[PDB]
Amino acid sequence: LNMRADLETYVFQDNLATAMRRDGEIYQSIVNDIYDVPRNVTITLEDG
Amino acid sequence: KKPETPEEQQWLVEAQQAKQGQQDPAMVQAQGVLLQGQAELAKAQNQT
Repeated sequence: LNMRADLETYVFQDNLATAMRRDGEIYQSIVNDIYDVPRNVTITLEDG
Repeated sequence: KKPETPEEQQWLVEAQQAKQGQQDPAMVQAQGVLLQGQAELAKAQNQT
């Protein structure tokens, strides 16, 4: 429980120093088209 | 299962309808070994 408390402050400490490190994996970058922003998310449209 | 889109989307939905399209002729084709016995009824009418 205290280990999980250390891991609770892990995200609120490490991410500042190292930079970034938002979780998950989502298409935002080059190699074909970019971003994911417009409207609703959708099945294989908007950036294709 | 249906798509939960964990890191992949385009390949899921594409091959989903394609796999379902393979199932329909395949089950009927599986009867092909027993179609030999059904062909005896066809040959029975052919010889006459």
